[PDB]
Amino acid sequence: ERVVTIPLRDARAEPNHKRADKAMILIREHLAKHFSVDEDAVRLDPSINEAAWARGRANTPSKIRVRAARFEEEGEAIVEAE
Amino acid sequence: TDLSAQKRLAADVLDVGKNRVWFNPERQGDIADAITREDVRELVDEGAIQAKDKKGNSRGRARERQKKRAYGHQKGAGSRKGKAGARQNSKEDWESRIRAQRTKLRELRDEGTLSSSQYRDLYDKAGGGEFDSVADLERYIDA
Amino acid sequence: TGAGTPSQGKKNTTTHTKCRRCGEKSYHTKKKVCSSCGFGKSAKRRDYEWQSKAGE
Amino acid sequence: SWDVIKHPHVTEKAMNDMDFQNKLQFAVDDRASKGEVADAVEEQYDVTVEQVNTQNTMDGEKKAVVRLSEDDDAQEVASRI
Amino acid sequence: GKKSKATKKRLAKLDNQNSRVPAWVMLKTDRRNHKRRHWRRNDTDE
RNA sequence: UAUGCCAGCUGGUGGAUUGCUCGGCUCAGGCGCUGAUGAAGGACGUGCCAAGCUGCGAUAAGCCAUGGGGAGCC
RNA sequence: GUGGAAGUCUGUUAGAGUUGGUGUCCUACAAUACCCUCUCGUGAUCUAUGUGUAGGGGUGAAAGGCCCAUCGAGUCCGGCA
RNA sequence: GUCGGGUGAGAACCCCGACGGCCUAAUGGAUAAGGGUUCCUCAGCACUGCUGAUCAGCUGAGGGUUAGCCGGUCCUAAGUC
RNA sequence: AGGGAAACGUGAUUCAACCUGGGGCCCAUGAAAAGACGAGCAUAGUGUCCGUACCGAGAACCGACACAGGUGUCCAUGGCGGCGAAAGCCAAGGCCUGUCGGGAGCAACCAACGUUAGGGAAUUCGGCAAGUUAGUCCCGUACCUUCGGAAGAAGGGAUGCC
RNA sequence: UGUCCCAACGUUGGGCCCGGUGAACUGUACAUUCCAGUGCGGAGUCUGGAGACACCCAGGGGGAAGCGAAGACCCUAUGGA
Ligand SMILES: [Cl-]
Ligand SMILES: [Cl-]
Ligand SMILES: [Mg+2]
Ligand SMILES: [Mg+2]
Ligand SMILES: [Mg+2]
Ligand SMILES: [Mg+2]
Ligand SMILES: [Mg+2]
Ligand SMILES: [Mg+2]
Ligand SMILES: [Mg+2]
Ligand SMILES: [Mg+2]
Ligand SMILES: [Mg+2]
Ligand SMILES: [Mg+2]
Ligand SMILES: [Mg+2]
Ligand SMILES: [Mg+2]
Ligand SMILES: [Mg+2]
Ligand code: NA
Ligand code: NA
Ligand code: NA
Ligand code: NA
Ligand code: NA
Ligand code: NA
Ligand code: NA
Ligand code: NA
Ligand code: NA
Ligand code: NA
Ligand code: NA
Ligand SMILES: [Sr+2]
Ligand SMILES: [Sr+2]
Ligand SMILES: [Sr+2]
Ligand SMILES: [Sr+2]
Ligand SMILES: [Sr+2]
Ligand SMILES: [Sr+2]
Ligand SMILES: [Sr+2]
Ligand SMILES: [Sr+2]
Ligand SMILES: [Sr+2]
Ligand SMILES: [Sr+2]
Ligand SMILES: [Sr+2]
Ligand SMILES: [Sr+2]
Ligand SMILES: [Sr+2]
Ligand SMILES: [Sr+2]
Ligand SMILES: [Sr+2]
Ligand SMILES: [Sr+2]
Ligand SMILES: [Sr+2]
Ligand SMILES: [Sr+2]
Ligand SMILES: [Sr+2]
Ligand SMILES: [Sr+2]
Ligand SMILES: [Sr+2]
Ligand SMILES: [Sr+2]
Ligand SMILES: [Sr+2]
Ligand SMILES: [Sr+2]
Ligand SMILES: [Sr+2]
Ligand SMILES: [Sr+2]
Ligand SMILES: [Sr+2]
Ligand SMILES: [Sr+2]
Ligand SMILES: [Sr+2]
Repeated sequence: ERVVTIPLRDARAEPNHKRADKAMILIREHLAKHFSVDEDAVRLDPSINEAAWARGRANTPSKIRVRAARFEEEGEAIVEAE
Repeated sequence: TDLSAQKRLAADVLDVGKNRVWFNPERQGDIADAITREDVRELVDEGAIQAKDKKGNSRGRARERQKKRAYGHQKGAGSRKGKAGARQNSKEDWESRIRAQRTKLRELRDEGTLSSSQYRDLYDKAGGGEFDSVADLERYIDA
Repeated sequence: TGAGTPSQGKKNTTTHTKCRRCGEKSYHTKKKVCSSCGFGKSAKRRDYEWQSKAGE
Repeated sequence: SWDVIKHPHVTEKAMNDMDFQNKLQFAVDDRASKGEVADAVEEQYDVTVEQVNTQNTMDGEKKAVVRLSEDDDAQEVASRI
Repeated sequence: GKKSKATKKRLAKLDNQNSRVPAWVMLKTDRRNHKRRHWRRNDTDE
């Protein structure tokens, strides 16, 4: 478990009306990589979803501080806002 | 589990739009067993099924604006969209004025202040649009 | 407005219906005449030699 | 000579009408009137008919909802057949 | 629309004919309802 | 030696071919009117379970009589 | 001043229509469609349902227009191989 | 649309909640014509569904439309027999 | 009585529905019939027959289709807005089915579209396309004219908030 | 005033890659062609040369006198209306 800061600037590569969606993907990929786990094993607590969609589907925050834990037999991660 | 049928019965039992009924996430199993309307009323009392409140548009901002305008503000040239005759109906305004003048002349007559003949002369002039307002009529009467 | 597809949408009138006499859906409920058996037009049954080849 | 009553109409809805409203339901000849259904029912089960509602069904038949007087008991009547 | 009593009888019949060939007929004949109709895909008379 | 060409082998796809015939086609002989005593035709019903065909008509794949027939039948 | 006329004006009110883009589409969403622009919108107005007029005949403020994707003579079957 | 969860052999699109959205003469409510059981329930996914499907207007089976006072029914219109 | 967890209001303005009057128009005159009233009251009995589900549409209708087409009625008084049944935003209500998704800063090219210095129609058959102007108030308004009009001619100024 | 000088950058949906679904047009044969010539005078196929290792992706459409429609023009028929 540790607190990480995810930059979401790469969401700008996707059309503007869908930034929120791409953000949620970048977040999953970031954690999967930095916690050495499969993207399928990363669980995003709704708190994170609401943070990214706060200003609608087209206006994502530039970064997001997230608190994630890593454990269990298969190796998984659980993440949430802070 | 599929609770769409229960959503429909709930909307009817709670007498609300389906979009406002709320089903407790932790009781899909029990709601799923709810077959009858009575099964639904039962779950309603348990609080497992509830109705979200409906919203009403706030009129606070409207009220402040209403006050300013009633006080005569926020109606400068840059705030008007309709033609003058649309903002105030001229025939309607004349009806207001002419009735006000006739009521005035009528009170003065019963009051003895005006003789039926002076009343007539003034009445016919009012009908001919001689006086811009009541005050204008009174000012004239005072010679 | 085209005479084709757009003009097909206006068609919701009932004309030909099941005939009491012959059973075909040819009884014109407006004319009260069957275009198939002649019911409403004639006591005799509607028939014509041109309904088949001349020598048959 | 066609008969009036064809057979009892037995379904969940019929049973409720029987337990809660003292009503019996029958499949009847579609040429039968409410009155003819009342008489027939009284003469067949020796009961008193208070009201008869009818309906021509999408099965090509006529369904009748016969309410018996408080003097009679639908549940018991239908139970002897 | 407004269906008369007879129209209604005819519709009812059409609905009835729309049932399937009973299972036992299969065994008996040791092995289709050709008059299978659909309310949407087909069009009845009248 | 990939992509691939020609012919064949095993398996498929397809339903030709051969064989078969409960259906047709044509000829010949016989026979030949029905209906208000409601025909022909159609509709809707009718079966333990019955959708289609056939039969039948609320006595509804059937009722009665006489003769035939026969230990099976629905 | 009153009054409120008008095959009167503005108007994507409803509703009716369709000037241009020679735009989009053109094995289409569609055998006549889509978008913007545009015209009419108290009247010779628009519109629903019922009803009448039938093929050398209708109907036509006339374009040979329209009479069920069909018209300088409908459609079907027959004449007919 | 997204994040969680539910069911299931199987879930991007079946259901629950949250967050985010769309429709305001309509993408809401009641109905005429027309359709004809498409309605409701249960069980299903071979067929139908612009992908998938545990879902459905699909498949199988059951069930459902209750009137003195709502229509029809009565009257007559253009007009028809 | 009913209904509501509860309270279970009182006044006002503007007033669709509905009621009732006044005026004007016609080389146009705006149905008929059944029925009802006229013509009291009590009690009782009778009131049969047919329709009744559901869709009513960017999937239940017509268009071969779960078709961007076509298809009548009423909801024309929900809030802000404004002249408004206009735009835009928001309720009640409905929906995420104008039903395939995943990925590349996602190249060329195409459909829609935004912003372009200086020049300003040189482009083109042609200003086609795009743009310019714009609501409201005040001032002011030519030729011509059938005296109605032309006319919002033109041109000029103003416009928020407190 | 990006119509133009004279084009640039950007936005959304496609285009491109991946999963799933999954048609049609067209097809005498052969076919890697190019330059000339020849030929019923408008040749990928004949002749002479030249060039040419096979396969695949994307592209804009030069050619196949490309595909689509037994030329609507013109003439001819002891044709039609
Ligand atoms: Cl009705
Ligand atoms: Cl008055
Ligand atoms: Mg289910
Ligand atoms: Mg005036
Ligand atoms: Mg009834
Ligand atoms: Mg059924
Ligand atoms: Mg008409
Ligand atoms: Mg001409
Ligand atoms: Mg669709
Ligand atoms: Mg520039
Ligand atoms: Mg030039
Ligand atoms: Mg222009
Ligand atoms: Mg030719
Ligand atoms: Mg010619
Ligand atoms: Mg000639
Ligand atoms: Na029965
Ligand atoms: Na149909
Ligand atoms: Na004979
Ligand atoms: Na059968
Ligand atoms: Na005057
Ligand atoms: Na146009
Ligand atoms: Na003719
Ligand atoms: Na308002
Ligand atoms: Na889907
Ligand atoms: Na430009
Ligand atoms: Na080419
Ligand atoms: Sr026209
Ligand atoms: Sr159209
Ligand atoms: Sr119509
Ligand atoms: Sr006749
Ligand atoms: Sr004859
Ligand atoms: Sr049934
Ligand atoms: Sr259809
Ligand atoms: Sr006008
Ligand atoms: Sr106008
Ligand atoms: Sr043009
Ligand atoms: Sr344009
Ligand atoms: Sr076209
Ligand atoms: Sr007006
Ligand atoms: Sr035509
Ligand atoms: Sr012929
Ligand atoms: Sr399967
Ligand atoms: Sr359903
Ligand atoms: Sr008033
Ligand atoms: Sr209903
Ligand atoms: Sr509707
Ligand atoms: Sr529509
Ligand atoms: Sr809402
Ligand atoms: Sr789908
Ligand atoms: Sr800028
Ligand atoms: Sr020029
Ligand atoms: Sr020039
Ligand atoms: Sr100005
Ligand atoms: Sr050679
Ligand atoms: Sr290309």
